[PDB]
Amino acid sequence: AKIGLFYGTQTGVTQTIAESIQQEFGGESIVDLNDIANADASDLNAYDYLIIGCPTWGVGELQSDWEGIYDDLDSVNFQGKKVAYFGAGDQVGYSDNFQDAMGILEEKISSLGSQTVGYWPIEGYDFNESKAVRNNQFVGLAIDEDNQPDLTKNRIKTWVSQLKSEFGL
Ligand SMILES: Cc1cc2nc3c(=O)[nH]c(=O)nc-3n(C[C@H](O)[C@H](O)[C@H](O)COP(=O)(O)O)c2cc1C
Repeated sequence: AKIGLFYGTQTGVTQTIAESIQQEFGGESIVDLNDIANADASDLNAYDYLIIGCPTWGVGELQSDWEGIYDDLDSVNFQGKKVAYFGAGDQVGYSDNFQDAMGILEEKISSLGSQTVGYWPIEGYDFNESKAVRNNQFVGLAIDEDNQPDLTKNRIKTWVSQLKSEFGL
């Protein structure tokens, strides 16, 4: 596929979201699903369009598989690549660290020469702080199954539609 989606998950939510995103894009012929846990950093080189999925754990911390591969990221060719992000978080229980993981990954990967695409509005959420917010918008799709599970489907639908234009589909 032209789009490589790499996700990490602890309790499975981010994987379900990744599968739904793949489905919304048109399936396996359009998006390849890859669990970062089973990947080498070089695996990301095979795609020119990437989607990075990661839930926030601990207190504003990276999901462990992403945490473990983080230091290998700078060896990857992200030069000029369009990268989109999504994450699972809990805005009620972690209002000061909502979606921090996605923010941490985007800060790192964008500093490696990539172009972030897929910005998302913060208005549909209620939180205090997030490392995933740059000038009043999320750097990617924020999903919250803990507090807003009923909004997930339409958010993915809307975001993928937005991404298609931003990627070139
Ligand atoms: C112990 C614990 C810590 C968490 N820490 C955060 C956090 O700092 N920020 C946040 O947005 N969500 C936080 N969450 C919420 C998770 O990101 C959320 O439950 C998500 O659905 C987990 O996704 P996963 O199943 O892909 O691992 C935490 C949840 C638990 C149970």
